[PDB]
This record gives sequence, C-alpha cells and structure tokens, in this order.
Amino acid sequence: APFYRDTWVEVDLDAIYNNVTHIKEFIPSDVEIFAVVKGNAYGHDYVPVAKIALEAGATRLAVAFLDEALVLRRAGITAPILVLGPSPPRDINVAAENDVALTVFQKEWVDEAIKLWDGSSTMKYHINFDSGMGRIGIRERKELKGFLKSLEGAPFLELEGVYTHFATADEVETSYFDKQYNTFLEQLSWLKEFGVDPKFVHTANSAATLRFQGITFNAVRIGIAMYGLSPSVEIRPFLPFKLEPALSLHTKVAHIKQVIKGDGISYNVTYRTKTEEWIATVAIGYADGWLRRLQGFEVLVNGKRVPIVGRVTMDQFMIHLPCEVPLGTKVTLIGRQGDEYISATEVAEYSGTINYEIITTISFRVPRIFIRNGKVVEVINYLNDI
Amino acid sequence: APFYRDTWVEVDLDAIYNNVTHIKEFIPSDVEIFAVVKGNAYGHDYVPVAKIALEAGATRLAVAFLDEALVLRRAGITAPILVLGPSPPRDINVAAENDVALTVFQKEWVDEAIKLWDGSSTMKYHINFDSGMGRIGIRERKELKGFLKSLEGAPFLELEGVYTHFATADEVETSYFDKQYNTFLEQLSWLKEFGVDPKFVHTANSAATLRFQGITFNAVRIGIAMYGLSPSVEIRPFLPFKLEPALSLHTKVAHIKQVIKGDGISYNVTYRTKTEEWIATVAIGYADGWLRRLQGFEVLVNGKRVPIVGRVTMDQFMIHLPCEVPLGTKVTLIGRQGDEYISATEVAEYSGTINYEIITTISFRVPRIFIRNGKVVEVINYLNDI
Ligand SMILES: Cc1ncc(COP(=O)(O)O)c(CN[C@@H](C)P(=O)(O)O)c1O
Ligand SMILES: Cc1ncc(COP(=O)(O)O)c(CN[C@@H](C)P(=O)(O)O)c1O
Ligand SMILES: [Cl-]
Ligand SMILES: [Cl-]
Ligand SMILES: [Cl-]
Ligand SMILES: [Mg+2]
Ligand SMILES: [Mg+2]
Ligand SMILES: [Mg+2]
Repeated sequence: APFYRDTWVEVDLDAIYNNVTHIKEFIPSDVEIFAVVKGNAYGHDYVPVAKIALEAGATRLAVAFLDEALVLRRAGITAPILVLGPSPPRDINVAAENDVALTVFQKEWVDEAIKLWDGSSTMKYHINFDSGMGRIGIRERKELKGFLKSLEGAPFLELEGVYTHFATADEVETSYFDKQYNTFLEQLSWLKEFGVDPKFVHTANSAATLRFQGITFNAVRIGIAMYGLSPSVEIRPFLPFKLEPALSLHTKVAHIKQVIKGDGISYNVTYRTKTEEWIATVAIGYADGWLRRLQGFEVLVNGKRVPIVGRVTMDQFMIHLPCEVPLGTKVTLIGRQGDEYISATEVAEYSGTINYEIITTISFRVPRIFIRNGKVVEVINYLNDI
Repeated sequence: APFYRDTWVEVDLDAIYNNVTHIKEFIPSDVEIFAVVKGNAYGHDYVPVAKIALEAGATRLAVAFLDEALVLRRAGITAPILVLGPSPPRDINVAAENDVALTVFQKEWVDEAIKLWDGSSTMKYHINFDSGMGRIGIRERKELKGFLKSLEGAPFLELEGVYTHFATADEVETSYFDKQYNTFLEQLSWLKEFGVDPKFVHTANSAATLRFQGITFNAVRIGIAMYGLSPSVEIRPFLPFKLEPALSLHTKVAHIKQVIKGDGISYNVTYRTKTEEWIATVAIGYADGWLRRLQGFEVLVNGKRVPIVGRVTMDQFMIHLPCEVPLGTKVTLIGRQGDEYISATEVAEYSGTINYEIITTISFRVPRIFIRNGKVVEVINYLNDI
C-alpha cells in the first residue's frame, strides 16, 4: 500500500507473463518451467513474480535459500519450490514441514540430517551435479557412491530430481558448454549404474534453453529471460524471440536550482559548475542500490539524457539539466522516456558489472508498483512490513 | 527470529552504546545528539540502533525519508524523528499524524502543502540551508524571503529547527569547511533579519563533531562514528578517541572440495586452478550486497586471508584455501578472526568505494544478530516479515 517518497520500481506483469508464455511455446510441450525468483525475484519481488509466472504456465519455483521459499509459502503459494543454493543440515525438518525441496549432494549433510531429523518428516531433495560450474554439487563417481551410501541410513530423504548448471551458456563459442553437457551425461550414467532413477532432470538456464537442442530434459530453470533481459550482450543477436523488459526504475525532481559558475556539488566538491547551471536533486542513492560508481551516468528527464554530477549520496543524487523543469518531473533511471531507453545492461556496463546485479540490488526500501493491462494492480512497500 | 542460512550480520550493541557515550562525553553538556539511522541504520537495522543510541544518551533520531520514520514509530519509539532528505508535499498530514518532522525549504512545497493540508494537522519542519553541499536547502536571501512569505499562508507548519550540512569535514585541509561555516552564519543572519528565531540549530556530522570548535550549536547529527567507523582514512589519525566498530559480516563453509589442476570455477571460467586446489563455497553473493567487484578480495578463514576466486554469483562465492577445513567453518567478510581484522574500509578500498556504501548495502535478506554484554539479545530476519 502506501509509500511516502516519489522513488519507485515499476514491474510490468504483462511483460513477465508474455516472456514465460513465449518460452513455454518455444520449448517442447512436455518440458516444465521453473520460475527462478531468488534474490527478491531479481529485484522484481518474490511473490508477484511467482504468481504471474505460474499463471503464464510455469509449474515450479526456484529460490536461493530456505527463508526465500518461506516468503512464498506464507503468501499462499503451493507450487513446488526448490532451493538451488546450499543449505545447512539444520534445515531438514523445516523444509519438509513447508513442502520445500533442498539441493542435497554431500554424505556429510546426510549424516548430520540423520542426527537432526525429527523422526517423522519426509524431505524432498534434488541432486546437484557439478559438471564444470565449480560451485556446488557432486563431481566424481566415488564421491557419488559415498553419497548414495549415506542415503541408505536416511529413508526420510526422497529424491525429486537431478540437475546441473552451465557456466558459459551465454558465450557464443560453445566448447566449454559442450564439455559440461558430455560430463553431465556421464554423471547420469553413474546414477544409472548405481540403480538410481533420476526421476526428473533439468539443466538449462535462460541462455541454454533459448539456444541449444538436447538440453531441455524434463524442465528448464528460467530467471533473466522471464524478467525480459538478455543473459549477455553477445548472445542477444541470436535469441529466438524478443524479450520484454519487466522492470523500470523512476524518481522525481525533488529540488531544482540555478547554481552559479564555479560552485561545488556534493561531497569533496568533485564537481564544479562551469556556468550558471540548472542542478536538480532526486530522492534516490546508494542505500537504494544506486551506487556511487554511477556518478557521470546519464539518467532520463523529459526524454533527454542528462548526467549525474557530484558524488552520489546515501539517499540522493544531483543532475545537471540544460533547462529548468518543474518540481515533480519524472526522472527515469531504468526504462523509457520518449525515444530514449536505458536498460539495466547499459547501467551495468557503465558500472563495470552485469544486468543481473543492477536489478537484484535495488534495495528493499524502494517500493514496487505492479502493472497489469496498463493498470496498477498492486503496490508492495517492504518498509511497511518490518 | 529464525533464519535458515548460515550467513549473518553481527551488530555489537555495546560498541554503538560506547560510541554514543564517548561522543556525548566529548561534546558540551547542552548539545544534543541526533542518532542518524537512515539506510537501515547504515545496514545495522533501524530499530535496534535507534533504541541503543537513545539509551546511550542520544535524544533525537534522523532518517532519509518518511517511510523510515514510520518503521521507528511502529516499533514504539517516541523520540523526535527528523527526515533529512526531501519529501513530497503529499507527506504533510501523515508526517504530522506520526509526530515526524520534515525538512522543508521551498515556497513551492508550502504552496502545495496548503492545498493538500487536511485542515487539522500541525507539522513540524526544519529549514535546510545549503551552505555548499549543493544538494538540498535554501542558498539565497531572496529565496529565503519568498519561502518565509509563503509560510504566512501555512500556520499549520511550525519551525522546529534550522540546519546545514558539510561537504568536506572529512578532508584534512579545511578551507571549504571554513567557507561553509561563514556562509551559514550569513544565512542565520538573514533569518534574524526577517524576524525568525531558528530555535534549534545543528550543523555537524561525525567528522565535524569530532574535529572542530564552534560547530556544535544546539545539536550534532552522528551516523558513521556511532557505528564505530571513521568518516575517512585521512582524518582517522586525528580522531579524539578510539571508535568501536559495531558491524561484522559472517558466513560458513557450505561446500569444500579438491579441484584438479586446470579446472574452472564459476561463470565464464575466469578462474582456473594452477594445482589441485581446495575450493570452498559460501552462501553469500551479490543479491546480499557482496558484489562481483569483490572477486580477488581476501576473506578470513581460520584467521588466514584467503582469496575469492571466480565470479561472485547471486547467492554464492568460492574461496581458494591452502588446506581442507570442515563444513561449517566460519568465514569472516568484515570483522576479526584471531590477529586478522577486515574493516568495511578495507572492503571499500578494494571495491573503489567508501565504508558507508559497503555497510549500508548489506541486503535486507541477510539476518542481523544483536549482541549485548557478549550475549545474543535479539535476532531480526526481515524476510520473515514480508
Ligand atoms: C542453478 C541455477 N539455475 C538457473 C539460474 C537462472 O539463470 P538465468 O537468470 O540466466 O536464467 C540460476 C541463477 N543464475 C544467476 C542469478 P546466479 O548463478 O549468479 O545465482 C541458478 O543458480
Ligand atoms: C544532513 C545529514 N546530517 C547528518 C548526517 C550524519 O553524518 P555521518 O554519517 O557522516 O556522521 C548525514 C549523513 N548522510 C551521509 C552519510 P549521505 O549524504 O551519504 O546520506 C546527513 O545527510
Ligand atoms: Cl550450481
Ligand atoms: Cl543536505
Ligand atoms: Cl576548531
Ligand atoms: Mg549397499
Ligand atoms: Mg576433470
Ligand atoms: Mg569455525
């Protein structure tokens, strides 16, 4: 509901809905979609994205750690939820009680879960196979055999699926991806050899699902493309269909003044005016995730690109405008004004980072406004809840 | 509250309490302290910091925008709260009904507030004078006169105080600071001329309060030094007493493995092992505010500095260890292990930023654990609340 600063994220639920629909019609009819909503749904908000993705045809959800899955569960979401990151064994009973599946891939985890098990709950798990990402998951045959051996003492753990993750699916040249693919087929053959039906197999992120044959298996795991953004600039030309960006970020001119030639703006007087300059101030800063490294970046005011001048402060930054505009004038940081569009990728490139990081780090103190069919259908202000 | 990932911030309430106490003892007995708790209390959490600061002898609170003031009010805090950033005129009634003071400095704001006023409320405000920060506040005499003129039509607005803010109080050379000081005395003279008693005057941030005579007035506004960190490395040698860092950031070894020579770690295989290497994985990433630009930074494992290797991912990163450690081994990102200490400033320097940004952007999805007299007295997990 209410928010009291004219700084907000806009999430277009139509865009998300369209992206999931187009992916669904692009992949085979017997391949499910996980909506990947970790990191506050990549800054779009856990619950509304999960809900719209499910409506668009996604059947499953994926988060980073257990607390995020519980956000969804408390919202009344009943679709399957998988935790993709590592979890401590102490989560075994709570995950089970909340119908949440964890990725489990260590004998040591199983040993500790046996010790901590409440004696009644049944927890579902997915085996992560590390096929070259080097992050988590089983890498070796002997390692797998020991893992399966420990599971013999843990009848309360039940396999729901098996997966791996690609490290280079967003690079045009495909050697490392091909290597991972071949490594993973071998890992699936180890499981077969040891008498374990994987049941439900998934490998593909946005880049992989949009590019390659033979990797859909039973399900795909879509994050960035559901939000309507390209996994990388280099594969962007080769995407099968147009992605529709869901998130924009806006503020308003909170103050506007003429500052005489030579006067300083912000901390350590890193900017001085060269003439009498129109300087506008907006209520957004690095506490909101709009970082100091974005000094000199251009925002959009009345369809024109105008530079951020002086140090970005915790809650505010300043802009050099060619002319006066009224107080309350919209300033767009990510999104479109007229003929101009600033993508999260453009912000990322100025920042020396990737679009994923730009969108995901928009702070929880910024409200989200949700648009469906051109109309505001929900507003979430997390500050109201804490 | 409960949290289900072994990744957490520790906030030492004794440190904060000691910092406020020492500042209180350092300044004159008739000078009040605003505890500045905007940006989620610089990542320490709004409410617990506000509470401990008030107990330590701070009498007033300061936030960035209205919603943050309301977090404090809903927690049962009744001490004065000032909003330091700009506010839209539509906030006039809600701020008044919640006993929150806004910074007000524009005739246009007052004009709109008159139109939006509910006919009953009395709102308190502080005049911001811009003496050289260039962000918000009145700069000119004629501008001030017009502002005071508009206030004649707004008897429901009543002055609580008058302030400015320093742009260079953390630089050793003091010319710009001295200029701001002299400019502000002129601005106070303009108010006197126009027959307005400022009532309550405040100018000084942490750096100014700890360094200079003649700038305490009726109150100081302390942020960074309450959190136990220096405003800058250059003034650190000249601080009157030792600041006690309140915040530390920790995680645990979630996975540990031996990775053969030449194998890649994480996205785009930006790291390859040069021998058979111990690679540990932790459950923290850029969605938590631990950004990709920290790749190559050294964290602490068993009192040893060990490098982050490969790309930082949304929810995880990898570390190259000299030897095997068990699962659950503590990894310290900010804080002490044995004879080693990583400050926010050290993280900031590696990141090309300042300590303010490092601490304030620790995500709302990371739980805070509050320590008083060596014991855990509170745990706040914002994900539980949303
Ligand atoms: C196991 C796993 N499966 C799929 C995805 C989704 O990727 P796309 O957004 O390109 O579809 C992720 C996460 N991707 C990054 C956010 P990160 O790996 O940095 O968390 C993941 O970890
Ligand atoms: C008007 C105003 N008065 C006091 C303080 C407190 O100062 P310290 O944190 O340096 O002790 C601030 C703080 N704000 C900066 C951190 P920023 O500009 O990055 O928000 C402020 O804006
Ligand atoms: Cl993985
Ligand atoms: Cl200011
Ligand atoms: Cl002095
Ligand atoms: Mg056997
Ligand atoms: Mg190998
Ligand atoms: Mg330990």
